[PDB]
Amino acid sequence: EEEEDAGLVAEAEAVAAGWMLDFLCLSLCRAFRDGRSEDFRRTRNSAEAIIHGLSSLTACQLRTIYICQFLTRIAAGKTLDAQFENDERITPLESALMIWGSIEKEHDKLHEEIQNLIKIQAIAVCMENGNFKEAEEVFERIFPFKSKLLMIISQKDTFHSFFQHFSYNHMMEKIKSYVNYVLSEKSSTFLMKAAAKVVESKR
Amino acid sequence: EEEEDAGLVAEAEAVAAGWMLDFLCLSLCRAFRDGRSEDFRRTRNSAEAIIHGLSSLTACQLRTIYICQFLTRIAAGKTLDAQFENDERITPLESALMIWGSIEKEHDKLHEEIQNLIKIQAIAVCMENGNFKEAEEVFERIFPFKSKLLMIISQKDTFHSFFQHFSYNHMMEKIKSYVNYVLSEKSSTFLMKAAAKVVESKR
Ligand SMILES: O=S(=O)(O)c1ccc(OCc2ccccc2)c2ccccc12
Ligand SMILES: O=S(=O)(O)c1ccc(OCc2ccccc2)c2ccccc12
Ligand SMILES: [Ca+2]
Ligand SMILES: [Ca+2]
Ligand SMILES: [Ca+2]
Ligand SMILES: [Ca+2]
Repeated sequence: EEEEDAGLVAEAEAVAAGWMLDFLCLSLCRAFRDGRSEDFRRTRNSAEAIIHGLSSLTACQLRTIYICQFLTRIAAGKTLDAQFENDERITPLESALMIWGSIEKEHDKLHEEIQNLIKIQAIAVCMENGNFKEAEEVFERIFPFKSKLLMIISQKDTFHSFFQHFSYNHMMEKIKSYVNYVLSEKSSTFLMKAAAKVVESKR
Repeated sequence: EEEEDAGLVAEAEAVAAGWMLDFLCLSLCRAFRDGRSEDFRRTRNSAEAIIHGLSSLTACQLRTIYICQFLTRIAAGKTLDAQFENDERITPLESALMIWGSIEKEHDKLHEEIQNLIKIQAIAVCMENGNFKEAEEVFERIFPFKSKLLMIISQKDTFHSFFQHFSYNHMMEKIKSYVNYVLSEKSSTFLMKAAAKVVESKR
């Protein structure tokens, strides 16, 4: 009887952890979208700790976790001292690109635009730091679009017009648009819905 | 309108964080009680991260947080290399004793027994590590019961019978009994109740 009670408790804790993960992911996407970067930092710490206390994950929760990891690496995209992979040469934007091409999601025009913007910026942030050999290394791992980028790396022109047309802000805004579609999908999660009900009843 | 929507969202996130804090505290007390120390470690990481994302706390939630901090220091009671206070001389059991005498709770016989057991053990764990000068330092900060303890410190008798009568296990068991009263009080929290309902409907 006491083994079954402990079992019911563990099952209930697994249900609550799954709800908390969904809420933390929604909150992280919202923070990314609003540019509230301190909230994104704190919520990322919370989502990571919650995931370490989970054992089973549904496919939707794994997809959810991958999106949160992508956003974390995009936010750390200019932080070339961040190591997101066991391979220490993989820059944050290269790490986000690997997740982007691995999430089970539709490959619509927005998916491709974000992918191409991340590739250009993975190079541009190396040029911006003066790491011209590292931009060349990044380029060989990611790659007509290709020939212009290699030309820029060899010419060492960091503030090239191409990097302004396909800028970091353009990349962020397109990722924000995608995040808006994800934010609408599960603004319908249990914790968020129940919290919203409480708020609306106190008005 | 968009400022009010952001406001409603922040209020709802504050309601959800408050529910998650309550659930994590219940889960931490349960882990302490069952002696599932890896779960206690992981859940303590989760409760800390959640609290860093909260701004307002009700009195009941502060009391709740204090109990969780006490349990963490009791579990780290034999870890003399743990620093829980800005004063680096305060040992984990001395740190738990300060919280125990600071929680707004009834001072029943169990409260006093736990207090006296923590005081004896704050000394005993220094003797067990061979830190006889540090046991003397701990003794002066905490303190007929007093004269026996000072006699033991000066006699350097680490494996004294007094430390077996008022042992670490006796201290843990009495704290576990208290934790059982706390665990029954808010096994009634929102997240836990709703998770239990889902589990019972899938049986
Ligand atoms: O900062 S990172 O991108 O590196 C990051 C790491 C781990 C995380 O969760 C633990 C984990 C989930 C899945 C597989 C294995 C570990 C993250 C959850 C959300 C957001 C970011 C996360
Ligand atoms: O490991 S410790 O005991 O040091 C500890 C520290 C901080 C914590 O939360 C952050 C915090 C809450 C209240 C005031 C300021 C900070 C803890 C929450 C639960 C359990 C333990 C915690
Ligand atoms: Ca680097
Ligand atoms: Ca596929
Ligand atoms: Ca020490
Ligand atoms: Ca008082």
